[PDB]
Order: sequence, then structure tokens, then C-alpha cells
Amino acid sequence: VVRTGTCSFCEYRIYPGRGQRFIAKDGRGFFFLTKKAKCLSLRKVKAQKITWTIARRRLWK
Amino acid sequence: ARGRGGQVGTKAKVSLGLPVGAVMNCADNSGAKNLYTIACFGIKGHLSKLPSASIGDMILCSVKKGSPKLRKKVLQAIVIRQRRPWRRRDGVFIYFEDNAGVIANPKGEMKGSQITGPVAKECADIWPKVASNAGSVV
Amino acid sequence: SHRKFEAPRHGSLGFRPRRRTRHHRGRCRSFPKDDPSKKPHLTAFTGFKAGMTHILREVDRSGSRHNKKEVVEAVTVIECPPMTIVGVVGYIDTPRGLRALTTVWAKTIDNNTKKRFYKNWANSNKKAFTHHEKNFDQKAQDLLLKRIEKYCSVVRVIAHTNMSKLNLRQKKNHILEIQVNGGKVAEKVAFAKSLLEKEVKVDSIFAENEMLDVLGVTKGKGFAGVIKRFGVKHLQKKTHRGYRKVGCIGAWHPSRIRFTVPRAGQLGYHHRTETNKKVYRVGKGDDASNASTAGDVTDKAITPLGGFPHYGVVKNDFIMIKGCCVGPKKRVLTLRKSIIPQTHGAAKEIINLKFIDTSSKIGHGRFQTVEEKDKFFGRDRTKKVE
Amino acid sequence: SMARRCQFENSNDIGVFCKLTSAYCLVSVGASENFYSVFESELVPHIPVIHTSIGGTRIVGRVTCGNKNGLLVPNTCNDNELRNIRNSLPDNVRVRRIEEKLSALGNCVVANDYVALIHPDLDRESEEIIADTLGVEVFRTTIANNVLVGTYCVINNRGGLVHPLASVEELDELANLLQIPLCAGTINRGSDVIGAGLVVNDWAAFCGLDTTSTEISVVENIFKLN
RNA sequence: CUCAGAACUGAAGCGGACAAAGGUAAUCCGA
RNA sequence: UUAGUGACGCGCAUGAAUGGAUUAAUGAGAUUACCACUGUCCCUAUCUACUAUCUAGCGAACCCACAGCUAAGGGAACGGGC
RNA sequence: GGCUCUUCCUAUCAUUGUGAAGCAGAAUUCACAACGUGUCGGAUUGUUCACCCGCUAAUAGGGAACGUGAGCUGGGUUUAG
RNA sequence: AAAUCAGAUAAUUGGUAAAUACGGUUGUCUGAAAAGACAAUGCCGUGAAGCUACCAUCUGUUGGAUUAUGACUGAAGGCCUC
Ligand SMILES: [Mg+2]
Ligand SMILES: [Mg+2]
Ligand SMILES: [Mg+2]
Ligand SMILES: [Mg+2]
Ligand SMILES: [Mg+2]
Ligand SMILES: [Mg+2]
Ligand SMILES: [Mg+2]
Ligand SMILES: [Mg+2]
Ligand SMILES: [Mg+2]
Ligand SMILES: [Mg+2]
Ligand SMILES: [Mg+2]
Ligand SMILES: [Mg+2]
Ligand SMILES: [Mg+2]
Ligand SMILES: [Mg+2]
Ligand SMILES: [Mg+2]
Ligand SMILES: [Mg+2]
Ligand SMILES: [Mg+2]
Ligand SMILES: [Mg+2]
Ligand SMILES: [Mg+2]
Ligand SMILES: [Mg+2]
Ligand SMILES: [Mg+2]
Ligand SMILES: [Mg+2]
Ligand SMILES: [Mg+2]
Ligand SMILES: [Mg+2]
Ligand SMILES: [Mg+2]
Ligand SMILES: [Mg+2]
Ligand SMILES: [Mg+2]
Ligand SMILES: [Mg+2]
Ligand SMILES: [Mg+2]
Ligand SMILES: [Mg+2]
Ligand SMILES: [Mg+2]
Ligand SMILES: [Mg+2]
Ligand SMILES: [Mg+2]
Repeated sequence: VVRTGTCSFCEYRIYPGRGQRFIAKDGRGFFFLTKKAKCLSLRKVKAQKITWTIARRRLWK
Repeated sequence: ARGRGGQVGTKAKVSLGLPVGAVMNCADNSGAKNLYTIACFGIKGHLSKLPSASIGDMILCSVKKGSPKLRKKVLQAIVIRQRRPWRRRDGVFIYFEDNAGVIANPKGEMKGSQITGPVAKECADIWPKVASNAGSVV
Repeated sequence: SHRKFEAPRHGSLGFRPRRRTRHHRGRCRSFPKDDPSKKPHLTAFTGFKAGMTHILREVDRSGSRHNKKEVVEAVTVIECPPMTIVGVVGYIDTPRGLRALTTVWAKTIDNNTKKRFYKNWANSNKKAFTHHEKNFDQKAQDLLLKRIEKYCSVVRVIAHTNMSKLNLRQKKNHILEIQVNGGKVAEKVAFAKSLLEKEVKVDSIFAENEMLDVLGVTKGKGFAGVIKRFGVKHLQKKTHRGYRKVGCIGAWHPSRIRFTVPRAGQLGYHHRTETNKKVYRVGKGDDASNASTAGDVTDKAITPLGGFPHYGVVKNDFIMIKGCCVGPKKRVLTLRKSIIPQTHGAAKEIINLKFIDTSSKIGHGRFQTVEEKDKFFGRDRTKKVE
Repeated sequence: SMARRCQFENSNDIGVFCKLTSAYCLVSVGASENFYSVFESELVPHIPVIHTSIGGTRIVGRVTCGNKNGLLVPNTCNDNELRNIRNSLPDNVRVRRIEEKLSALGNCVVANDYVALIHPDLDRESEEIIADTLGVEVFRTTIANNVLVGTYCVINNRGGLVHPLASVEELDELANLLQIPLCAGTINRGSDVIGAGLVVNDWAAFCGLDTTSTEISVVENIFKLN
């Protein structure tokens, strides 16, 4: 298999070698595909409220 | 009586994020809040290259804020978390949101019991006592 | 004054003077040590820099941090279309060094190679090799080859980079000497002959997990300030003329400046022989499977989605090397075998490839294939076609 | 039977580098022959000795926990390490990957084949997973008023060794709780890190080289190996 | 022409350009 | 911490309108910490405009025994000339 | 004086190969061929020096108009307040 | 395997944005909307390509002759001795 990661902002499908990881005081890790992703999720913007997100597409289907 | 003697192997490559003077959180209950970074072990530099430590390193530091018994002396500490992104064998880069360390004796023993927050993988392999005291290890 | 604090010098002198290169394709000024051991083999080969991607492999190498784990590594893809062989060249050993005894040309020398001799092919009557054609006598050729057998130390094949197979501007081929290493002069010659007017494939030369050498020209950075060139430490930012200078060009005596002190000048466009690059893969421009793995089990071509940036699609065969190599995309390169066959660990390491990334490099790509992007957006191009 | 001393490279911390239960043993990948020897020599036929790594680290000792019915690996765990483990494991025992913010499972969980003690703050789901999988009764506690039980107390089905500063009261509560005798002490020449210095299961005990004759006596005596 | 309330709404942004003090504790001079 | 502050004072050579001791406000006035801050630094990168560049046109000045590759030697004891 | 940079010396600090010992091992000391490569980060001081805190294989000593102001800097020194 | 050095590269991660790329927004102006322009880059966020960094990655051989020193054979000089 080719093991696929999921983006903790938009839940986009990530492959090996791309992206980054954050670790908060909690010990909660996050895995971002895009710098743009990281910036948003650390700005504490809600994924639901941003249109290109899968979150948003969930809310409104 | 000094040095890092209780290290269990080779420490992996981490981008050095904590040069000298760097002040980091102290995650142990030793009662010191922070660590002021004085030197880092095993370094011969180039002209005017600041000595740097990263996750897993053993530094030489002092305590700026904490129990009056601790500050004003020179102690050794072991870096746990760093905010400078480094990279792991999977190609992903990681970072924590703080710079954290734990005061330790040169033998690799911690002075303390609980370690606040997670400890980085790269610290465990090297320092089994630290690893023992970890709540979580990433 | 004994200088105050001692630090190493600011460049390798063996890399100076720093001026541009005459050698545009690679020039190997040594070919690997020749051994009588093996039948005659072809020493090097030519290719072109296509792009980079990354790989996920699994490491069997024992004692390593990484034993039995997945690693991701950077990789360069070099397109390696078939080379044609044109001629044979004998060399004599003389007290003043080696010398060219003779060159045996085939009957078939295709227009593009002839281009080498011309600056513009189409405004020329294309007169090159005519006399070699009309007067061509196989007997004589055989005589020349016999000659080489008689008098010669070294034998090399005159080789042909066929540019028409690529999509680039330059169609004018490349004309190389590739020396032939094999036990007996005679057999070298026989071999060389077998080659004439034929096409040689990279597989003929390079294997997998084999160690490589890459010869070529660094990317040109033009006229360079001293900081960029030798990496001097920059002067105090308070400095009156500017700080990007070196502070002291030299002491009073001697009365001039030594060749050793760094100065402004050209950086870039030099020739480098880079050693010990590992071959992670060699693949045929026919496999549409060539980019995939035992672990993948799906169709993949090495060409990234939207194609290699500033290069193109790779239809031909290729070698995929560990790491990076000299020069900008599209620079031709000469891949030569190691001077002495490499016996060290990294060279013995058997390579198990798991993922090869086909993801677009033009942006940050999350799609490995068109089919993927399409499934995601619910556009079937097979549907639009229908 | 007897308690045997070993060294992992130069450390006494064997507790960090292996996990011992009545059904299996786990040891880190890069070990010296002498290590493996001291293990195989005693446990070889009886139990699988499984060389593995977790999240590509040699600390398997502190990062996972389990008894003879189950193994609980942290989310640190790479798929392949998991598979390797399932393939090296008797079908009886089951393996599970947990997501617990507190990732050192060996630090946060002590278990024997009946009772398990967990970090006071652990996830309910983690709890019932320990319960269901290991097949055990679970209690959230603190040895010596420290939150890491796995690190500060060591147990087989007979008795247990606990951090040397545990009050008599505490010792009582716990003994009653686990239904086994407990004893406060030290290992590895005075260390209070008992978990890091010791592994034990019902018939076997491994411990660090520097553990004094006295201390080993203590061990042999409470863990009822003879 | 000033002042105050309430509710709703946004990537928690809003003196959005322009404009516009960095603090603290001491020592020496000269008011 | 040859720095700052507080003390002691066998003050080279402190001392009373040749003023001594104090002192709020105050200062583009001397000094020391600390907090915030940061490209001062680790360690250097990149971007814009005008230059330097090349071109059409226009067009000076300093300076100039004679000139201009060095090694040593001797020499008005560091030559470019011998 | 420092900064910057280059090169030379060897009366070698470290690294290479050795001889010697009141050389068991470890460490150390004396000597030989020998610079080929290296010889660092801060307190106070304008400092050369000095003294301390450190890392280090080692933290050697020197020369080049007391190397280096149409390279900086201008703290010191030495006009006029 | 690391450090210092050397030579390169830019898949990834970072940095850079006057591609004035796309969006947001303050003040003004075009009757309005829409669309813009002016405030030597209005400001803010992301921003491809390029350039770029231990802040990213890759790569850095093999013989011969000898020194000090230790030896073989050995004479001057029956024995001795590199
Ligand atoms: Mg400070
Ligand atoms: Mg400096
Ligand atoms: Mg040198
Ligand atoms: Mg040659
Ligand atoms: Mg470079
Ligand atoms: Mg000028
Ligand atoms: Mg209101
Ligand atoms: Mg609101
Ligand atoms: Mg604001
Ligand atoms: Mg201020
Ligand atoms: Mg005044
Ligand atoms: Mg100071
Ligand atoms: Mg003082
Ligand atoms: Mg003032
Ligand atoms: Mg022109
Ligand atoms: Mg002109
Ligand atoms: Mg003279
Ligand atoms: Mg002269
Ligand atoms: Mg000498
Ligand atoms: Mg003497
Ligand atoms: Mg300084
Ligand atoms: Mg001078
Ligand atoms: Mg004056
Ligand atoms: Mg970017
Ligand atoms: Mg407007
Ligand atoms: Mg409008
Ligand atoms: Mg206008
Ligand atoms: Mg104006
Ligand atoms: Mg403005
Ligand atoms: Mg902008
Ligand atoms: Mg940006
Ligand atoms: Mg390397
Ligand atoms: Mg090397």
C-alpha cells in the first residue's frame, strides 16, 4: 500500500514528503499540507467557515 | 565531575534551534521555570559561530526564574521540545510551540519526577531516565 | 601581527582560477582504471537533467540509524535516450603522451550529427562526409581497424547523442569519445566494430544500486561579489564604502596581491566531476509502469503532473540518482563509471523502493495522477472524450 | 530460578528497552549480543522474544504496556512495527494501537495478568481498552503521589516493588487494591526509578547491573521467584 | 449637532492608508 | 563583571558662598541593570527605484623627472632603474 | 586596538609514525621526523596584556612597515568648550 | 555517524514577491451600481516560477618513493655492529 495522511485543517489527502507538523501544549499533534493550511489553523480560523475546505463542503452539502 | 555520561547512543540530526543565550521553558518540577543557555556540549565552532543546541542535546545553563535555591548556579539540562522545525526520516518537518528543557545531572539523571508536556522522540533514545519520566513521547 | 584568531581559508584553491568552462558537455579527463578482467565494456554515457522528485525506500543497511525503516530521500531524474555509435579511435602511447592514431567512420552519419560541424545546417549545402560516402571502401576500414590492433594502447568509440528524441530546442547532436575498457586490444577493437552504426542503451552501461559519476557544468551565476563567491564573512554593517567587500586585500609586503586572496569575479559555469552518486532506478521509456513500485501496483510515469518544470515530459529511458547533481534543467551530462569500482557500504546497499512521487512540482501538488484530480472534482476526461 | 543482571549498551535502564509479560518479551532492535543472550538464555523456548522498535525508537519498554492477553502500543507506532509484532505474537494475545495524549503507555500503565493501574488522567476509552483488551480490572492511582505508575511501580502476579518513598498507608491501599503483597525499595544501586531498572514476570526477573546484592535479594523475595 | 442602550453579521478583523510616546529601577551633574 | 550600586576610609591630593551636605520638578547632559523589542549578531538571503554597465549627444579635474613584473644582494641601513 | 583576509616561521598546542621513563594499566613527562590540517563561544577592560565562565583533539608561540585607516571603525591617544 | 572544510544543488521545509498573481481593506475621485485609478509598492493575507540556507538536500579515491624509528646480511677490526 501507499500510506496516505490526512490534513488536519481541510482533510486533504497527503502523500509522503509533503507538509509539516505542529505539537501544542496538549500533546495534540496536527499535520498540515499547506503553509496556507498551517497559517489558518494556527490563526484559529474554523475550517468550516472557509469555502475550499472539506469541512465547509460537509456543512453545506 | 561533569559531561553527558548517561547518553545511550547516537543523537540524530536536528536543525539547531537554540543558540547560546536562548531561554527556554523548564518542564520538570525541579521548581525552576526557565533555562538560560550557556554552552552546549561537544562543540568546536568556526569564528564567531554561536554554539547551538537542539532537541536531544545536553546544554549547560542557569536558572533565571525559579526557586532561589536553583538560580545563581550553573546546571546541566537536556532539551526536550524546540520550536525550530527539524526533519525526520519520513521527510515531514515538525515543531513544538515552546522551547523546553529538563535539568539533569551529568549522569543523565533528572532532578524531578513529572515532566510537563510531551517529550520529543529524539530525546528518548538518548536519555532513558528522561524517557522514563515522560507523560507522552512524540 | 600574527593574525588574531585562526580560521580555515575561504575557498579551495584546487578549484581556481574560477573562470567559466570550455567543456560544455562533460569532459572526463580520466576514464576508469582499465582492467583486463572483463570483456570490453563501454566507459560512460550521456544524459540530460530532467527534474527532481522524492522517494520512500526501506533500508536493509545494518548498523544504521535507519535499519529496517522507511526513509524519504531526494532524487534527480536524468533522461537517457539511446546513444548512437559513429566511429572508432585508436590511441598511441608516445614519449610526449597519448596521441590519436586514427578515426574510423561508418557509412551512416545522420544529418543532426553532421550539424556538429556546422553553425547552421539549413543555409549550408550540407557537404559534410560526402567524400567519405562516395569513396567508402569497407576493405580500407577493416585495414584501419587492423592498424589499430597493431599499434594501439587505448581504444575509444566515437559516440552520438541523438537530440531528436527529446523535445528541446537544440537538435544538433553531441559527439563524444567513450573509451573502451577490456582485456585485449584486439577484442576492444572487435567490440568497437560490433558497435558501429548501432544504438547503445543506458542499461548496456549502468545497473541498479550501482555507483555513478556525474560530469557537467555548474549553473552560471554570472559576475559574483566576494561574499557569494568565496563566502567571506561580511564586514561591519557600519562600513563606509560598503560591507560586501573583504577587509584586507593583503599586507604591505609583498608589494602585490597574492593569487590566494579572494576577489570579485565570475561564479558559475564551471566543470565538475561529482563522485559516487547512487542509482536508485533505471527505467525504460516504454513502461508506463516505470514510475511505480511492487508496493504501488498502479500505473505511474516518472513525469510529474503538469510535467517537469522548465524541462518537459520524459518519454525516453532514464536513470534516477540519489540526491542532486550539477547544473540547471536540460543541461546534458556525462555519466561516467567510477575510476575504481566502489566497494563501500552505501555502494553495496541493495535498494528497496516503495514510493516514487509523481505529484506536480509546479505548485504544491496533492495529486499523483490526473485520474485522482478528476475523481476528486468529479470530472471524467474519459467521459468528456465519450 | 534467579534474577539476572544486564546492561543495554552502557545503561542500567533495561526497563526502558524491553517489555516483559508472562506470554511474551519485547526488546529493542539495535541491541548487543550480550543483551539478547541474557534474555534468550532464560526465556527462549517458553516465550517469543520479539525484537522491535516503536515509532522507530528503542524505548519499547516505556512506550507500550500489556499482559498475557494483550499489547497496547502508542499512536507513535509505525504500521510495519505493528505487523512485525502481530506476526511475532501467539494468536492468543491481541494487539491494539491506542491514541492517548499520554503516549508512554509503559509509563502510564502498570499491568499484571489481573489488575492494571493507570495514570489518573487517561482517557476513558483508553481505560476500557486496557480493560477489554488486557482483560483486567483498572484503577487510576498515583504511586508515591506521582502520576507515572508504570515508571514508579513494577508487578507480577505474586507481588510488587514500588517507589521507596511510598507511605505505609499508600502501600496498604495498593496491596488491597491489586490483591498482592507490595514492598518499597530501590533498584540499580539506589535508584527510585524502579520501573526503568526492572522487568519481571511470574518466573523471571531481569534488572540492571549495578543493582546491589541486597536489592536483588529484595526483588527475588517479593516477586516470589525463589 | 452631542450622549447612551440593545440585536444581528464577518477568516476575532475594525486609530485597517494617513496620523501616532516603548517601559522600569538606580548613580552624577545643573535647580 | 578593571563595569554599576551600598558600605568601610593609615583620604598621593575631599571640606565649608575659592561654598560644604542635601534635593521634588526637570535634560537632544555623563553611567548600570532590567522588561518589551528587534537582521546588532549567529548567517547571511531576497525584492523595488537610481547608479555603475552599453549606446546617441555632450565632456572636465587631480596628478605627471623618466617610468612602471619580481627574488636576493649590496646601497642614504625597505629599489623600478644597479 | 579591534574587525576583515592572505601568507610565512617552528622555539609543535592538537592530529600522524616513532625513540625514552622513577612507562603495570590509565594518565603524564623527555626526545625525534613533522605544520599536512586545525587551533573556538562570552563576563569586565579602548585595550596589547590580564582575569574569570565554557565547549574542545587541542583551545600552541610568532612574522609580514609592532601585516592590514584613498578597507572600515574611532573606544583609547594628542588642538580649540 | 558527527564536527570543521570543500564543491554542487532546490524534491521537501523555510526565506523572499512590484509575477502588482488573487483576495481583503482605509482616505479620495469617476452621479450610482459594477469597474477602477491616485496615496514614488496605501496597507494586510496567502502567493507559482526564480533566487536562496546546516534554516534545505547531495558528494567528497588509489598507488609509488621515502623520513624518524625498528630490523636482515655484513666488513673494516677472526669476535662486534641496522
Ligand atoms: Mg539576559
Ligand atoms: Mg568575532
Ligand atoms: Mg592553514
Ligand atoms: Mg590522464
Ligand atoms: Mg552555497
Ligand atoms: Mg567608488
Ligand atoms: Mg452601544
Ligand atoms: Mg462580533
Ligand atoms: Mg492595528
Ligand atoms: Mg531606553
Ligand atoms: Mg540646564
Ligand atoms: Mg555589561
Ligand atoms: Mg566593581
Ligand atoms: Mg536623562
Ligand atoms: Mg546594446
Ligand atoms: Mg556615450
Ligand atoms: Mg639589505
Ligand atoms: Mg625587488
Ligand atoms: Mg623541530
Ligand atoms: Mg630541557
Ligand atoms: Mg566580544
Ligand atoms: Mg601597525
Ligand atoms: Mg580639550
Ligand atoms: Mg513557499
Ligand atoms: Mg474605496
Ligand atoms: Mg464599487
Ligand atoms: Mg489624480
Ligand atoms: Mg504628495
Ligand atoms: Mg507609505
Ligand atoms: Mg503584499
Ligand atoms: Mg509571506
Ligand atoms: Mg556529509
Ligand atoms: Mg567524508
